[PDB]
This record gives sequence, structure tokens and C-alpha cells, in this order.
Amino acid sequence: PISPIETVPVKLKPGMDGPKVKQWPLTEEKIKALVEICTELEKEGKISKIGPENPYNTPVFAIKKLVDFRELNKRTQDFWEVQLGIPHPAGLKKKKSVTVLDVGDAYFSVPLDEDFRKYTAFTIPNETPGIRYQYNVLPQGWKGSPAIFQSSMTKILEPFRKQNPDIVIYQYVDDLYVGSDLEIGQHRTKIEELRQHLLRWGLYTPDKKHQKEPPFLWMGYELHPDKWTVQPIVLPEKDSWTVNDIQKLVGKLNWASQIYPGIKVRQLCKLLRGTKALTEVIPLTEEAELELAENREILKEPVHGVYYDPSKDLIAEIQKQGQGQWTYQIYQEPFKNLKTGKYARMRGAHTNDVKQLTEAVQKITTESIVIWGKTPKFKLPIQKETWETWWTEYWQATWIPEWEFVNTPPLVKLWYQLEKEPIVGAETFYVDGAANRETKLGKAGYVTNRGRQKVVTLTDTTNQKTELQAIYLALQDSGLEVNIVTDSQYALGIIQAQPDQSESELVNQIIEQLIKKEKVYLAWVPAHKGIGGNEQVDKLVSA
Amino acid sequence: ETVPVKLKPGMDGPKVKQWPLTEEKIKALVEICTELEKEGKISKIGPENPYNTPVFAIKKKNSTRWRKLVDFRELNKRTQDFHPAGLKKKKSVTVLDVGDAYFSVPLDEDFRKYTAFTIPSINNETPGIRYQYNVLPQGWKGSPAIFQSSMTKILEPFRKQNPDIVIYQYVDDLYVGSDLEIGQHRTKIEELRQHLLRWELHPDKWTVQPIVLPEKDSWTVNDIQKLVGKLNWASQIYPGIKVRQLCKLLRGTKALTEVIPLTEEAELELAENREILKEPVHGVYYDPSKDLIAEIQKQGQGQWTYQIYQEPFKNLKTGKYARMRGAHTNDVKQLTEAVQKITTESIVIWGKTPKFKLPIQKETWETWWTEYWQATWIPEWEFVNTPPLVKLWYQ
Ligand SMILES: Cc1ccnc2c1NC(=O)c1cccnc1N2C1CC1
Repeated sequence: PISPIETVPVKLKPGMDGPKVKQWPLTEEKIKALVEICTELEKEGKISKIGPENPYNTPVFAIKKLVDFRELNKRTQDFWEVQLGIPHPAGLKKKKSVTVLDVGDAYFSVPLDEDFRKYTAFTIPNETPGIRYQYNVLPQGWKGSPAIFQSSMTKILEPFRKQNPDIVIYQYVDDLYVGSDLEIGQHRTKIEELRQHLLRWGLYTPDKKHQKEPPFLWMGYELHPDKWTVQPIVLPEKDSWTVNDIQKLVGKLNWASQIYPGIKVRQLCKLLRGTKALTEVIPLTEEAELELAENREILKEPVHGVYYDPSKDLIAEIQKQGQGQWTYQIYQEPFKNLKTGKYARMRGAHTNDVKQLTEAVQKITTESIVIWGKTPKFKLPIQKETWETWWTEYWQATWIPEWEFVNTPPLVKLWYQLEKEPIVGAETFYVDGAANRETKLGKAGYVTNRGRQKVVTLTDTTNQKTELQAIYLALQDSGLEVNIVTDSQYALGIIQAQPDQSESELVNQIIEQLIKKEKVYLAWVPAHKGIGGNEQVDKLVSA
Repeated sequence: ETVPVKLKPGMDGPKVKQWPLTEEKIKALVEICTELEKEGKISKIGPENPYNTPVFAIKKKNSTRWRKLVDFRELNKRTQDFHPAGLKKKKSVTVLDVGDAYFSVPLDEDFRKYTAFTIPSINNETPGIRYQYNVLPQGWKGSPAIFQSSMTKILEPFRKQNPDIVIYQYVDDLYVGSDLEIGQHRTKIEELRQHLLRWELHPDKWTVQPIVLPEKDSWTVNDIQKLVGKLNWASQIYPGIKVRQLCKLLRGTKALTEVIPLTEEAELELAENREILKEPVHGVYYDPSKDLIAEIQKQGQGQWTYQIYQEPFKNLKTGKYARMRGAHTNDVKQLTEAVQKITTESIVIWGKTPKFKLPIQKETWETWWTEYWQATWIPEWEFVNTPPLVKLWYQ
């Protein structure tokens, strides 16, 4: 079934040359087979015999045929990326019916660039000359075979498409999803028309009596032409569990977390701690049991949704799950979800809820654009005043597409706010810290207008941990209202940014402290100058 | 006849991935492109071409119609190689979009492959539509060049017949400056419009803005401290700035709110610093052989400060930008605008785009800038974290 479609002109990487490998032996059997097989293609037109001028070659195999172009591929020009982008269900638009014509023979039926064919020479094995041919069609396992096959497919489909607008087609590897809004017979008919059109170019495709049937299973879902369902997920019931098992279980469970509300894996993941081998077995803790059981139940209830209706608007709503964790669901009509998902806390350096929500919103906007070409109207668990307050004061450019407040607690708020001006009648701490960078020994202390004072020596600390430390002590030994003046820009920055989550313990401590206080004003002054109380602590935390 | 063009030795064509676009903008392109295809400006390409360049669509809101824009930054960088102080002084300069002229000229076959780009599809329903240029592509550095000849001619008339005017070309943009009061300038331009057809800016107002020091009736410990810091920092630019007398008024562990009178010497020291700050620092000169840099800080409330400099603490020009006419509460909007304005001035003054340092997160910028861009060119940029210091200063 060879195609009479113009071949795609191929070439070898700049200044390279065809493969010149040699094959010596194979059994009488392995030679008998190949001789037969070839003779077959030989006649079909798939391959041809070459002779006089072909200095190229490759090892042929017999597996109970196979030709390895590993080397040829290395010397083959690069082609245009096949594109990893995949349609996601929530993107699809309702149809009446949709079949999947399975091509298969696909590639092996596509003409190989004439010129390039020589390079595709291979020999059959102990007399004198053996058996030599070269490929005449896109060879199984060759570099450009995928790329080239799809382009060809697309050309062949281009007219048919233009004549059948109403008809949608999705080319995926070796399958054709064709759906439409025509009635049951008109459809079945067009598929047929489509088939002869394909068969009209050497592209054999199965008849109505052999194509696969709906719903089709796709990257996780079970989908029909009017709705879809999360193909239900089962958890293996077992006596003993190996690490490996546990791990896969977490993956399944993790994937489920997107669609299924309430899935958990805390105690299950705990089991991995310390593991010495994938084959190791772990006594499933009772707590793991309770959780595993619990998830099994959650997985029992079927969940299904619908496709996108261009004639309606998208609405994305977000919830604050834990600290840094967020759930979101997208819909066109209440409770009729199009897609849902969850985002794990991106534990980073030092951030805060409003920033984090901002990212979630950003991630979603991006995803949404990819799927629908539009961005949803957002419903956010944050007060408009909160957002105003935060953004108009955050050093970094930030933004949220049009959205509206939805009072669905817990809401995201600012855990504390630094004073704009010094507090009248509150103690003033002139904190300072510093450590020898060669030994990592340091001092961090403070002094105040109220005479108070304190200092502490530290081991293996670093400069920045010292200055942070200094502010911690101040925050500690201070009471409800404080004025703190540091000469550390690091600290000023960090804190000035009103962080409510960090991976550094000290920073967490400080944050906690900050939330505790009633009023806090942080100020900064140049270090090592004659300036104020700074020159006092400067002297006390020396080296 | 088309001049041959080659990539710098050893280099290969861009293979930049395509950004996902809005429906709105996807349609615009198929339209724009089927047209360009018919006219034969561009043509569909095969899978044997592995190169790619990002494309998208904007509208200089000088129209409501959409315009196609290709990001050749990468390509331009990989392309072989081959300005008047006038307008820099002119009373007024106007910019003209001549991108078009290029489409009149064919592109060297062997080079076309490199200009490959891709119109995407939503949800990936389909593969994108791939095209490659047959004429000189707008936004490509090679174009203005090759079109040089044809360009100079076309102009010459209006040139030596209006020598009291300066005409500069940068990519798809033509900068025309004259001292003629608005009346003659505006008409002389339209006069030039038709001339090309047949085939507001104000330079001097851009000076290194002054550093101003605050004046209070009464000063608190806080106040002084804040002033000493700014001054201190400022001493990097003006080594003559002293802060001794003020550092005195602060010694001892006083409460931040405590008011402090200024010793006559503190007074002087201060008055002396105000004076020093009355003029940009000496010895600052544009070095052609070094990259221009533009840095911007979000001051908030709609404001944005910035500095064009080549070496640290030796600013060539500094400025501020505030939001005029049009409820704009959208930072990204503002920042893109801000960046354009600035790249523009660079071009005028030095005729070179500056390398930007942006106070925003990659992810955010990438997801929306395109939505507000309105220029045929695209500068280079990187993302950063504003040191609160540098901010309170230019504030
Ligand atoms: C896997 C896939 C990818 C892209 N689109 C579709 C499909 N498959 C379908 O079964 C499908 C279901 C509902 C709507 N469009 C669908 N089709 C469209 C082609 C008719």
C-alpha cells in the first residue's frame, strides 16, 4: 500500500556520510527467515535490491525482522519537533459521534525520499555474495519516519478538511479521531468517504466493522462524544508491601488528588523514610492502613464532567487548602466542572500567601490559555482591600486578571504589617550581628534607649544568620510594641517583604514573633559609620 | 537579484519554541498569513525544516487592526554583520513605521529556512501552521540593511530639500526630527508621508533628574537616620558629600521618635550637600563599545523610576514615569509601556536598545507582556529583586 505522495527531501547532518557497518554471522534459520521476509517486501515494493555503488550497510536481525539504524539516525539531519502537546479533555467540544480510524501500517506505506534511499542499504548473510537491499519507504524505527509520516498525513487531510469544516480530526501517532455533529448515518458515511480518500493514497485504514469503540480511553479519562468520566481507579489489596509498591501507590494516589477531593498520602509517604532497597518490605503502619482504606472509599465514587461550550464563559475558583497548597476547579455552570486540579506548596525561600495565590492564578491563566485560548474570570478567597493593600506596596510588579471576591474561608490575608513610621512610646532596639567568615564564629546582640541590653556568641553561624538572629532576640526580649533598627540590608529586605512562610527556621521564628507583636517598625541605617546606637552594638559584637 | 546572507561562523538557525496564544490572536494570524501566502511573501514549509522563531500579534493602538510580530532577537544575534547626534537635540521627533518597504524585497533562498515560524492551535487540536519568509522579514536586522540603498534614494529628495531636519532609521522605524514649531513639523511630516506613499517626541526634555533632600521643620532620630543613609549612599556618586556633623546628632541610644534640633554645623553640612547635588556628576560619557543598561524600580502608586547607565553609579540618564490619562491599575501594562518609552529614548539619543533589568517575576512577565507591546522591535531583558535601598533613593 505505497503512497503516491511527494516525498519529503531529506539530508545528512552537515558534512557527514552514510553508515558503513559490517555483519558476519547468523544461523541457517535466521537467514532462511530474512530471505523469505525480504522477498515479501521486495515484491510489495517496500524494498529493493541494490548493487554496484552502495558502500553503506547495517546489521540485520531476526527476532522470535529488525534493522538497527541507530547509527544512521545519528547522521541524520534534525527534523521539526513532533510536538509533545496533547489535547486535554476539558478542551474538547461536544460532538454527536466520533470514530477512530486506525491507520497502523501508516509509516511503512509512505515513500522514502528517493535520493536518501541509498543510505538505507542493508545486507543478508557463508558463500560469496549475500542478500542486499535498500529501503524504499519510511523504515520502521528511522529518525524522520514519525515527523515525515505526520506531515504527509496532514497534507492528505487538508483538502478533505476544507470540504468538511463541520468535521474535526485529531492526528495522534497511528490514530484518527474524527468527530462531528452529523446524524448517525451521515457520519458513518463520511468516515467511509474519509477511508477511501485515505485508501486513495496508499493509506490503508480499517472498515466500520473493525474500528475501536467508544468511550475511548485518553491520558486518564474515559470519554464519549457528549461527556467524560474519570476511568475509575483501583488500589491493589495486599499482604506485604515493597517500597516499589508503596511508591507506585503514591503516584496513583497523587494523580487522583487532582480530580479527587480529600486524597491524602502523608502516612503512606512516611513509610519510605530510611528504605534500603526497592525490593525491601515495609510493615504498613496502622495509620497508613486507616489512610489507605479511607482513600479506597474516596476512589469509589464516580466523577464525570462535560466539554467546553465556546458560547459560555469560563470561571475559575480557588481555595486555600493548607499553607501554600491550593485547589481549583473550572466550570461554565455551577458544580458542572470542566476541569479541576491541585497545586502543592512550592516550598521555596521566603514568601507569603498573597504572592503564592498570585502564582496559582498565574499558573492557571497559562494552562487555561493553552486549553481554551482564553483566561477565566476568577473567584478568589481574598478581600479586594487585601489585594489593594498588598499590591500597591509590593516592590515587584504584580497582577491578577479580572476577578471577584468569593467569601469561601479560609481566606488569604496578611499575617502582619510593619509600621509606616516609628511607634511613639515603644522601646528602641539597636541590634547588630557579625561573624568571622574564616572561622564562622559570631556574635549577635542589641542595646536600647531603655538601658536594656544583651549579647550572644555563636558557632558555625554565618553573617546573615547573625543579623537575623539579632532581630530575633530583639523581637523576643521586647514586648508588644517595638522599634528595631538594623544595619542589615539582607534582613530589611527579607522582612520588609512581610514573609509568612520560609524554609529557614530562624526566619520562621521571626515571622512567628512578628505575628505575635502588636506594632513593629523596622528601620535601617548604614553599618560601620559614626551613626547612633549602631556604633554601640558595633563595638560589642566585634572580632 | 538578492544579496547572499550567512549566519556567523559555526552558528545554526534558531529553534526557539512557540508560546501558546489567545484564540483572538491565533485567528488574526491565519488571516494575516493566508494573505501573505497568496501574495507569495511567505509560504508553507516541510518537516525537513527544523528551525523556529516565536510569533504573536499586537496592535499599535494607532489602529484597531491586528499586526503580526516575530521575535527574531535570537536570529538577529546569530546573523553576520555588515547615527546622528542631531535629533538628539531637535525640538521634536516623530516615528514612522516603514516595516512595509521590506516586503518589496526578495530574500536569499538559502537563507529563508532560518526564518521559519509557527501559528499554533488551541488545545493542540491540530499541528501549527508553519511558514517561512520569501521576502525581507520585518524586525530582522538584515532587512533595514539590505534595503539601505533603496531607502537612501527614496529619501534624498526630502533630504537635501529640508536639511533643517534629521532622519534616522532603526529597523521598521523612521525617526524624523526638526526644530520647526509644531505647525510646520506636523505638516512637513505628512508631506513626507505622501512622498513615501508615492513610492510626538521631545529630546531635550530628557535630563538626569536631580536628587532632592527632604526639608523638615523638626527632625526626629528616625528622620536624621533616614537622611544619613540616603546621603551616605549618595556619597558613592558625589565623594564630596559629608555626613559627619549629622552622625554626631545621633550618638547615644535615643528613641527613634525623639526630636532633635540641628547644630548649626549639621545645618551647614546639610546645606553644603544640597549644593553638591545640584548637578549631575562630572566625567560621564557614552562609551560606544559597551552595553547600554536600563534599570527600573516600582515606586508604587503608578510611578516607576529608571536609569540608563553603562557602568555602575555613572548614570547617563535617569527618569521617572507616571500614569497619564487612562485608568491603568495593571502593573504589567505600565511596565511594558515604561520599557518601550525607555527603549525609544535610547534609540533616539544613542540609537541602541538598552539591556533591561526588570522588577518582576519571569512567569508573570512572560504570561502577559505581549498583550501590551506595541513596537516593531524587542529589547533584551532579565528579571530581578529591587534592593529597597536603590528604591528609597530615586523615590
Ligand atoms: C483524543 C481526542 C483528541 C482530540 N479530539 C478528540 C479526541 N477524541 C474523542 O474521543 C473526542 C471526544 C469528544 C469530543 N472530541 C473528541 N475528539 C475530536 C476529534 C473529534
